Amino acid sequence: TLYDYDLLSKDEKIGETVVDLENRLLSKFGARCGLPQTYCVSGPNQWRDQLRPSQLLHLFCQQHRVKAPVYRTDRVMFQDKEYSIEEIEAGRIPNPHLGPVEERLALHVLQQQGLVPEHVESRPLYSPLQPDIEQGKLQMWVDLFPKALGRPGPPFNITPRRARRFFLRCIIWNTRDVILDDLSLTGEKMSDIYVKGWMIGFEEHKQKTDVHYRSLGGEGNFNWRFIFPFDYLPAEQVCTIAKKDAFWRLDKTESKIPARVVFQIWDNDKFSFDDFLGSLQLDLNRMPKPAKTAKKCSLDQLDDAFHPEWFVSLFEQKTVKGWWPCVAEEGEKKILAGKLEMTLEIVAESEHEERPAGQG
Amino acid sequence: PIQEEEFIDWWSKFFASIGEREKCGSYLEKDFDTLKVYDTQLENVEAFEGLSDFCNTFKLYRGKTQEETEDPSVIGEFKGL
Repeated sequence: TLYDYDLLSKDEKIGETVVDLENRLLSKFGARCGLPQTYCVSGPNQWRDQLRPSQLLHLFCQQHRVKAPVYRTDRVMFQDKEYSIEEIEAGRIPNPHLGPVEERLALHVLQQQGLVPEHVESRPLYSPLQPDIEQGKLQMWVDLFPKALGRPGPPFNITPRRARRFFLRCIIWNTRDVILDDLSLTGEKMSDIYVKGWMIGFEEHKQKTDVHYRSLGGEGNFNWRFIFPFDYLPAEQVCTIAKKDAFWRLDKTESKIPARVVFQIWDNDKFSFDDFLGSLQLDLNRMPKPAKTAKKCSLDQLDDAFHPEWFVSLFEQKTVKGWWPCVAEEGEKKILAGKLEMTLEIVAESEHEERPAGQG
Repeated sequence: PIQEEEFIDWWSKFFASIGEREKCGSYLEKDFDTLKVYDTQLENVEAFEGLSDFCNTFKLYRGKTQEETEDPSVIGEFKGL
């Protein structure tokens, strides 16, 4: 039974259901448990066997009056038909998780039976006051692990995917080769040049580097790091927002946005007027790999529309660092408007606190 | 703690199986089994005859065929063939 456990209300029952376990205890089919096509020893494709596979196949096949693939010879017979691993791998995506010969064949031959594959049921939630009326649905499934023989392998790993706070490290390594539109009339180059930026949803956390003084080449290095704990889910690869106004959920933020990212950033020269020389506007959630050379500083690389290619994980990298272009603050124009060298990475998928320790 | 699980794990399979736009990750490229959905017990699936082959369900009652005064109430459940 499901109940509504609020702090500001009574926990009235949301749903009711009754399950008869007998049908699962003595079922020969084995369809009662999730049965994935892929073989592994851990995860969604993990192997489940109380006994060595040659014994389970023997006992299972006796129940269904079929012949187990007990042979491991050049021509293994299953139900009087040719059986092999090559005929199993064929027609399938290559399996990085393929394990021991006896166990992998046992899973794959079991897949030749008319059994229910790995599944998630969505069950009706019936109220005690309205037993035939659903007040919602719940996604789940049930696996049985009989102790009658041996000890069946482990339950599938369903470690939840909820709200995350990715440790984005906006590290500014330098200011160099500064492009100015506000020029002096003396021929001497000078401006109040500093770097500013932030991640979407963190406008109140906007941060900037300090001002360089008595420096014409932009000499100096702050090495400042700005943290913007944005939400995201690698399982979905969807752009989401942390510090959500959706108070109703502590779960992962989800919303629909246009396929672009826009920031509200302006130059503010303390000794002049706002110079619209450029601003930093990057999409972290669908970010392309960083440039490692200044040779990428050209017109062909300014197109965000032409680089959706990296719908990939950058979370396997110990760092995601390199060059990115600035854009004139008149919208996401395909123009080079200043250059910045910085670190911008999504790493909390596997290393949230440990990876950042290498720098600070 | 397996790094590969981002692309080969249950939850990535779950979201990709649902088919939500821009929320399936790259799991779609792994040729994974689409998850099946049932609104009732899997044991109620006709493919297995309701899993009543080893034992079916019967009930006993307290009523009588000889007289009208006995109350045909439900007593309990029996499993067998």
